Amino acid sequence: IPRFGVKTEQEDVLAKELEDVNKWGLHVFRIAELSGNRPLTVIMHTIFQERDLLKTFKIPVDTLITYLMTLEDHYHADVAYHNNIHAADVVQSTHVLLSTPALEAVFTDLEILAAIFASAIHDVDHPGVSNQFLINTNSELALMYNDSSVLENHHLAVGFKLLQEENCDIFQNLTKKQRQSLRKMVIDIVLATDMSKHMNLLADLKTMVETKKVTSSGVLLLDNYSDRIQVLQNMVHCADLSNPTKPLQLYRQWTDRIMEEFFRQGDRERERGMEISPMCDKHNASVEKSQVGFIDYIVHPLWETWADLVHPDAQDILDTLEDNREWYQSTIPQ
Ligand SMILES: COc1ccc(C2(c3ccc(OC)cc3)c3cc(O)ccc3-c3ccc(C=O)c(C#Cc4ccc(O)cc4)c32)cc1
Ligand SMILES: [Mg+2]
Ligand SMILES: [Zn+2]
Repeated sequence: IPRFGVKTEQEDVLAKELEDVNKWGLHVFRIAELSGNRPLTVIMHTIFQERDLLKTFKIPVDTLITYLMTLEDHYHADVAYHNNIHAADVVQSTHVLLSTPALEAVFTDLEILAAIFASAIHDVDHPGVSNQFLINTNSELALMYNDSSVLENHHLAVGFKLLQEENCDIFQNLTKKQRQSLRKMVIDIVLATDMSKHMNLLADLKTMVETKKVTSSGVLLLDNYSDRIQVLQNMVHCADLSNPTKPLQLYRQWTDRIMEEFFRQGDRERERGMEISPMCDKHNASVEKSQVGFIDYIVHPLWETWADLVHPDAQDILDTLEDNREWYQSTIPQ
């Protein structure tokens, strides 16, 4: 892209938008257009520089870029929601959640690295259909993974596998112990993004909130791996379920996209003679009521608990969610 050092018309604008990377409600769709459909690459790269991770872990810049481009390529450009823009968004959302005052200096550089990396790979090579669809159609993926966290195991396998491609091992200068530790954390995190685990994960988070302990500066105290990994699992899970907490213009576009992917699964189901899964029937749809339902029973309970953990750091995020819930409610057709 560059031309004799000084920046292009677009590059300048992209660079301007990337100044918002520490903010909730980054214009992630603008960044995707401006970057030539490379939101994951430029946002990861920007975040790594901001956190000084290339120096801390001796990551060569060219290896980082080469890996990010290869990883981004393996998200499907023809899947409406579970694509590279989603991955970029979850990465950036996790990045902001990591900077919350209630967790200052709680996580090591390595844990910070695991959470961002996990976020980047968390839906890679998603085919645009659910675990239950993959199980019900007796797919190769479901067969490989024995019906258990089918997609999530696959996102991990592809994520780690791509590190072994030419000039792609972004972790080449980590010690053996660091590589082990990072690999384990990443697996624990991504496996917890499986939506069938939400209830168990939320219930454990609640327990932690009720028995919450903080240090002599309001900062959250975490004694052991169990508690540390649990917070990172919920953090990334929250980032994954962050669309309803973003400014409405971002939220609506996320909803438009997920409904398209869902409807596309339902058509495929209908062509095979199967029952149409919840949310996937374009002839029996209720988009607004469904978003209200998803917020009340799933997203709000999660983010409310997260907000308690980090109180009051996440109040604005919770207020936007509530406002967006009010708005969708108000639209429900009579
Ligand atoms: C095609 O695959 C799908 C589609 C939808 C869902 C749902 C859902 C409900 C609860 C969940 O637990 C936290 C997760 C998903 C679901 C199940 C159900 O029995 C009734 C309503 C909804 C419902 C309503 C709105 C929504 C979203 O607005 C969802 C969902 C979802 C979803 C799935 C995967 C992702 O990576 C991100 C988001 C779901 C699940 C799988
Ligand atoms: Mg997923
Ligand atoms: Zn996701």
